[PDB]
Amino acid sequence: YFYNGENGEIKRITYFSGKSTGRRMFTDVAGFDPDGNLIISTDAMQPFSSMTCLYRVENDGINFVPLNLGPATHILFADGRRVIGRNTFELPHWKGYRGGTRGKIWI
Amino acid sequence: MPNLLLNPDIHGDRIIFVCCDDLWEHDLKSGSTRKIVSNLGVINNARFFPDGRKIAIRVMRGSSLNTADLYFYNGENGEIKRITYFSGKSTGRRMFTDVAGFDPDGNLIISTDAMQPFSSMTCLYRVENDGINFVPLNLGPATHILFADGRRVIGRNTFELPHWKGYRGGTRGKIWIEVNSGAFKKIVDMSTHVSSPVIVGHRIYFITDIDGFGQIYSTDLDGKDLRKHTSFTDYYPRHLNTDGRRILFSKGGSIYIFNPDTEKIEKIEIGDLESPEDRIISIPSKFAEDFSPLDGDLIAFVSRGQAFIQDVSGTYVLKVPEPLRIRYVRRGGDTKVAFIHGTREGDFLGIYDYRTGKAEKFEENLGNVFAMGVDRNGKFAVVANDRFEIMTVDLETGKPTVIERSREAMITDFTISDNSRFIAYGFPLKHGETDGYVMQAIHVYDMEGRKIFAATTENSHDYAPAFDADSKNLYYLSYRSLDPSPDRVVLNFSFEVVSKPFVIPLIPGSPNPTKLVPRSMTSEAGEYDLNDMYKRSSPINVDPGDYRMIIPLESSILIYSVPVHGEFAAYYQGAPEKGVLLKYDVKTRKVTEVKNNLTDLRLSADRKTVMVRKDDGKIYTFPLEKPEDERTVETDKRPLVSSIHEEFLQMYDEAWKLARDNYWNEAVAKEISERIYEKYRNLVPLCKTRYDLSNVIVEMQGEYRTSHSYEMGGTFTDKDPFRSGRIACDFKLDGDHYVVAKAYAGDYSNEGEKSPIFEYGIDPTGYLIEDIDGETVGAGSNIYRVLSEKAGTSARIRLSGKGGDKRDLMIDILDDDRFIRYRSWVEANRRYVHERSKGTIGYIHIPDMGMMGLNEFYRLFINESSYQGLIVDVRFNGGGFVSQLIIEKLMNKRIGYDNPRRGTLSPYPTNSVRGKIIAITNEYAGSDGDIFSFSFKKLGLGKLIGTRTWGGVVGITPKRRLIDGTVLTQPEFAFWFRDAGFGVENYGVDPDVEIEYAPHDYLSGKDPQIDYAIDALIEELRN
Ligand SMILES: N=C(N)NCCC[C@H](NC(=O)C(=O)[C@@H](CC1CCCCC1)NC(=O)OCc1ccccc1)C(=O)N[C@@H](CCC(=O)O)C(=O)N[C@@H](CC1CCCCC1)C(=O)O
Repeated sequence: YFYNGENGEIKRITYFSGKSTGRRMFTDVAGFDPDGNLIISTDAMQPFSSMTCLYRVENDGINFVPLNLGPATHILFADGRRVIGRNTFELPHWKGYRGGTRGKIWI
Repeated sequence: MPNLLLNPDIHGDRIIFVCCDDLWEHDLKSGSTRKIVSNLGVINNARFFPDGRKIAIRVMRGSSLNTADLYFYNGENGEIKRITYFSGKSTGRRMFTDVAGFDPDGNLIISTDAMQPFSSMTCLYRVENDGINFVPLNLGPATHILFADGRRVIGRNTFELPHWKGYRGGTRGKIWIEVNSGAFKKIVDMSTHVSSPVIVGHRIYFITDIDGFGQIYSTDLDGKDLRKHTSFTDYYPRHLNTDGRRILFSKGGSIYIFNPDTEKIEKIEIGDLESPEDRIISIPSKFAEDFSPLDGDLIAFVSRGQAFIQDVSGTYVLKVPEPLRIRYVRRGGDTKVAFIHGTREGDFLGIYDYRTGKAEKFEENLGNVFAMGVDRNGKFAVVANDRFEIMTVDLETGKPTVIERSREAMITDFTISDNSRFIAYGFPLKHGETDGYVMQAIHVYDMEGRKIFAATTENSHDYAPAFDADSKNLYYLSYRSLDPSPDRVVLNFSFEVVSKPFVIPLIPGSPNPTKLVPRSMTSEAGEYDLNDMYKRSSPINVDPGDYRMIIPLESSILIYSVPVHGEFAAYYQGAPEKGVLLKYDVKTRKVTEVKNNLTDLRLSADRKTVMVRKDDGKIYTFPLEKPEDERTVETDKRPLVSSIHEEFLQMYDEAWKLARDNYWNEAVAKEISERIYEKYRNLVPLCKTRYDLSNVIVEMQGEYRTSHSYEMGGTFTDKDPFRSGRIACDFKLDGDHYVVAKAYAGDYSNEGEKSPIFEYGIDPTGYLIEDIDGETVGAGSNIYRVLSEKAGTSARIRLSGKGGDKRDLMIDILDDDRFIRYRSWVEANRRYVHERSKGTIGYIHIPDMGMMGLNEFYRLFINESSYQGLIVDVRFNGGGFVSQLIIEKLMNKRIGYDNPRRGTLSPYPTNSVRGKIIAITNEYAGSDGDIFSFSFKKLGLGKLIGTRTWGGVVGITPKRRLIDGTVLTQPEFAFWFRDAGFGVENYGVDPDVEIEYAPHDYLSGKDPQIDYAIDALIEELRN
């Protein structure tokens, strides 16, 4: 949903009904592109839940443009460069995790 | 766009108010606004405590905001807590169970009728321990309570009356004040209504429209030195509140401040606060109506102004492509359907084809349609409007053609012959202009020749016409088989089962088919002839009863019957009428039951499909041939989609249109309507919630400055109604245990008239309540909340009486105990009157002029009518329409007696009062209550004692709802009294002898009105 502190307006942007659990709260905000557009991360239109692919939100949810960057949890922009966070969500249920799904950052 | 702000309160620089049904706070200093409490339901009042820390809040729950209770908010820790579990009943104009004020110690004083017999009895109570105990102030009904110099100021009926601007009736706001350190004096009693009183310094500020518009006034603690402080013209100011320095209020959706010292008023700048999602989802069934069977086993229906074509399953659903307000939908072809589209200008006929998609929409205005049918051949349609016209609209061209016009009521009961040549319908008529009854005669219009024929005579009520497949006979029903049924309580008789079916052969010489006249012994083959057909009428050998529909078939007749029943639930609770589908075999002449538990029925075109509604509220469909195979119609599979603002604009325009089209005085309407439309329409867009819209609509209704402009029903919240656990007892917190202060009971042998505890053979009075359902209640556990949590079930209650009297019972925890309190009160007054009059005066009380009034009146009349004197108490009488029936009995003069060889005298008439009668009435008796009071005087049945009555006598009979189900009312029936005209409206009735009931009279515990009545009668009984 979008909240506008200017007029107190609230509005639903996605109707993907993304599936989520305690440790995989998927379908969330990924980051914002240089133009100030919201980039979300969801697996709603994917075969596997782990495939939380990146999309650019347009017209308050009218259309979604895929960034085709693969599964990602965070997306940041530095000097026109794309920073990508893979599986970079919190893992409170497993402190000291050192397995293969551990968070990693590409650039 | 901004919001609609309202009902504010102030405390220094902080200002709390309502927006989108939630509670907000604004800081005058910083200029910041924030929501401090939400999701509690609909909040309409918030009051700052003295320390400005806590806040008493009133919230409404239940779909139509029929329930209310109070909550405490603590801005210190953000704590929220429910204080009352009274589940006070409330309506739009009587939002009772609210904050009354604060005593000098800083304690909250509330006003509620929760533990009273009448809703108007909003008595004052001091809240203790967050709702653990409630101490009565015994000051009588009050809306506001203020304290000045140790003196008590009392506001009676001082709540806002937006729905009735310029009100000058007997229930108008008035202010009393204490003077003799215990006595009260009325100090503010203007000709018009006074509301929202407050005190700043040593002056009382309030609102009134004595000058034609709402303004803020003030006077001293003596109701003297009247001053006018404002000169508004845009909207009426409301909800005055203060902190001792400045006055706060709202108007036209904005919040203002008034500084008494400066006499300057300023608007607070708050700006946009909240704008929720506009596109909303609804449950089709909740607002569904006009369910109808189509071809190919399909279903059509209307809901929230939308229309749909679906399969019974509700799996394949099509929405008709048409803007808001589709009043009706009717089968018009294999894949075509006709509909009535409503707009601000009126109603229009439209056609749609759910196969091709085409959907033309005619322009010919039909007026306000209330009935619509289409011929079986799909060429024309028949329509009825509020102009009392019946017409045929060409389904091709669109041109309407009026057939006939009634001058009494609408022609909504009609049918078209299968060969599309005849149109039969009930035609309301009257022999005389000032006739008391409206007759109805069936008429038959012939498309060829274009002439109207009379199917029946005009001496009773003929209805439910129906043609047979071959179009050779016209069957119908009528209430002509007169036979009285005896009344089991009162000497009386009425026509209960006088409905019987009849038939008329369209070909002279042809006999009544149900008669089974051998074909070989008759010579039909004649030709159509509708002349003098009412002479060929013939009854069908079916026992009388109460039939609503007759369906002729090949070798049987289907008849919809309604068994005789009481009207109480239907008149108040609105419960639907239970019917059953009967079958009459023409051959065997035997009758059987095809289906029961019906509350509505519709038949398809081909007479093969049946669609009904049962008492469980669900819609069903079964083939007429095999009624054993019925299916349930589902419509909640696909959500209902709409836009709040578009619906709101739609709803406003209709409320406004109804108010104008139904106002009793046509002349005034044209001016009033056109003058208020724009002003209030500009506030609609500020409305984000249902309640918001309500605030705007009611204010525009008040513009008609008349009574009976109400708003009932509709969906304001998805919150469940507040619950309250009752066992007909009054609790008093004494020490650390709750004690039973009072145990209510009226007639022990009657039903539902006593605390459920009595069934165990003990009077709970004086007893201590240890625990309920194993849980301890007392200084720590709120008994009310506990009870509330058991409402509707039986719980174990440990009791303790004098000595070691220990009880352990499974008491029924009632959801409500008002009636019990009421009957207890009546029986109490009855005893009092008997005792004080030394057994020479009777007592009766009429709670209203509806079904309950009838019950209560005869309940006592049969035992109190034969005393030397009689007191007919009509205080708090909410009206209805049976006053005339009551006056009729009281009118009877005893002129003889019957002497039996063995037994006692029998008076003639039986329903005759034996001696002198005196009537008691107050400012809470209105409508038929006003009528009764005025009539009692005029006819000189006795003296009228009390206080001027309500003053609203313009009847209402709603016939249209809002897409959200709201039921608006419009004063459509102006009551004209001989030698007084409409004078009673906006004034009420003056009693021969006025007897106030001051706050000190309640403190003393004396009923000055009933006492005067007794004494007065005793004096008249000396002759
Ligand atoms: N059919 C029903 N199920 N309900 C209808 C009852 C409505 C009612 N009014 C009254 O008794 C009036 O006296 C009347 C009186 C007149 C005047 C002229 C012509 C005809 C009748 N009657 C009336 O409105 O109804 C019927 C009628 C209409 C057209 C033609 C013939 C009969 C009335 O509501 N009264 C106020 C009276 C207040 C007062 O006494 O000061 C009231 O607010 N009563 C309740 C709340 C309500 C509101 C609506 C319905 C039920 C209860 C209260 O808070 O005390």
